[PDB]
Amino acid sequence: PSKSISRVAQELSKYEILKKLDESYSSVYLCKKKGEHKRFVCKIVKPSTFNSLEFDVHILMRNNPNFIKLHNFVFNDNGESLLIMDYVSDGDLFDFVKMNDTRELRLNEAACKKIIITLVTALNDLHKNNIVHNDVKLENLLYDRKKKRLFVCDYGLSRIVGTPSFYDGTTVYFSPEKIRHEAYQTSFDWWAVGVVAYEILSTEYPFDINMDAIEPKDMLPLYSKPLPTIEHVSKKANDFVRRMLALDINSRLSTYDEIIKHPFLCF
Amino acid sequence: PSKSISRVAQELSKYEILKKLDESSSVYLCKKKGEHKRFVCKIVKPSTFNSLEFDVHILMRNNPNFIKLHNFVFNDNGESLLIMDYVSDGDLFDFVKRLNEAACKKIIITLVTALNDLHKNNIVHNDVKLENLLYDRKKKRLFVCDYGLSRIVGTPSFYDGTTVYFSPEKIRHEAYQTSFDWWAVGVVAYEILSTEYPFDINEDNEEEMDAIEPKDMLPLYSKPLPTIEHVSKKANDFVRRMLALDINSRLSTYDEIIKHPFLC
Ligand SMILES: Nc1ncnc2c1ncn2[C@@H]1O[C@H](COP(=O)(O)O)[C@@H](O)[C@H]1O
Ligand SMILES: Nc1ncnc2c1ncn2[C@@H]1O[C@H](COP(=O)(O)O)[C@@H](O)[C@H]1O
Repeated sequence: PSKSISRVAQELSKYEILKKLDESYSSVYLCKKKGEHKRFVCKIVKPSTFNSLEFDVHILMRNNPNFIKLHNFVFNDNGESLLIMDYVSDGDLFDFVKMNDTRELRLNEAACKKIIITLVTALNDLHKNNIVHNDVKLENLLYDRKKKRLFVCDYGLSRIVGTPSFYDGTTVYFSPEKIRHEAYQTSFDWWAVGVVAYEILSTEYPFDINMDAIEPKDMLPLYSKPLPTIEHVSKKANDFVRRMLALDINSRLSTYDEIIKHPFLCF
Repeated sequence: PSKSISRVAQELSKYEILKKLDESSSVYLCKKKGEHKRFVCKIVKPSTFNSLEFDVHILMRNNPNFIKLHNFVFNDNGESLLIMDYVSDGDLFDFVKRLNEAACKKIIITLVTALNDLHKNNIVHNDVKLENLLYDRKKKRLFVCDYGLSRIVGTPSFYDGTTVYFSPEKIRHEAYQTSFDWWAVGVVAYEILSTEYPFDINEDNEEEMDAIEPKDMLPLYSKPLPTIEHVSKKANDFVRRMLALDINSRLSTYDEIIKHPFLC
């Protein structure tokens, strides 16, 4: 009606920037409507860098409590594009394993079990759409010890199942198959889940590294070495991460059903 | 900073609605301040937008046979907007209601190539038809349009789109797959080469085309395809194999299709 256009300019003119939240293709800011309380997150993406599938993940998972609702989104071919989303938490799983722990953050085995069940279930829900998250890692799993609610975030590297893969994302989370340029598949996400599970359970990275120069093929020798036992977690928890990170996919929990039926995740 | 919001709002404020484009989602012709180039602004109803429509636009940005998207505004509690190129005042349907074989061969090669490029993303258009193929008669240029029913390969299917373009496999509720698009291409190819619908129903009787159930298409595919009189034997062989009921007798893949003598 031509009021829509100016309403878009009117609505998205209410938002005011409070701070920069992140540390690049994108930058994330704390936002707020003038005179209104609720805090949002406004993500500004550079021109000619947007992964259109990031929009789909928000929409497809709108009704899943472990994904982040998208309130507004403006894409411009010849400029910046905006995503205005909920602010869900100040913390993430990396905060609970990092070396600088001034706030006495810890995740015991029970907390890891619950997080992993939620993560696996949430990623499975996404996978029903034949989309993979493709950058699952501690920094993209928001969590705080008051809500204790897990939010999967940053769908900017999401991909359609079956398409040719390339070396996007974080190398040290690459599955053997992604290193070998196999098509995007759910097993990519499940391997990253395995690394996350090892990290929150042990507070250490599974494989033998200290790193800007680490390359995908450098990971393969490391995957061939024994996975260290996590000393102070259960035998079931150890058996879980071993089978999550088996080099041979034919010995690995590489599917939803395999993962969710393992003793560790059962009660 | 906040300057980015101002600029983002500013860019979209340059567009002005000129007129609506139907007597029938609503599509409008739009103009931009400082451009003679026209655009198409498509306002989609809240709650019913297929997110993948946006992806097809973006993924096919550099393909000349898809429509370029310039802006997209989404509001979870409002109306969403797509601002895209205005490419043509008509489509292959309007244009068929006298294409010679050579002209049809070019259109088919272009369409098959364009759709193959889309299929590299494991996306299927899923509503290929004459009315969704815009055609600039001046430049003989083809544009695939209306990605509102696009789907990802391997997801379960339902009876969306246009029944009379449904493949045997879509009628049988197989998962979405490239062959859905290729069957529709076969119908398009038959239509432009012959000016007629291949199967034994009155395509000018609207009520009947709209009412026919998917299951009732399958007996029609059993019948032999009428020969197209004044086109090549190669052309006739092409449409015959594009629309073979038995998929083992059908050109159901890009490599199969593009290697047929008619397209060589
Ligand atoms: N919905 C959100 N709510 C709260 N913090 C967020 C949110 N999204 C991103 N952040 C923070 O901003 C950082 C960079 O954004 P991103 O990588 O896109 O998640 C994240 O690692 C979080 O620290
Ligand atoms: N770029 C365009 N140029 C001219 N007519 C269009 C254009 N886009 C859409 N239309 C008309 O609007 C319908 C649907 O809009 P669309 O979203 O572009 O598929 C088409 O089937 C045409 O009738």
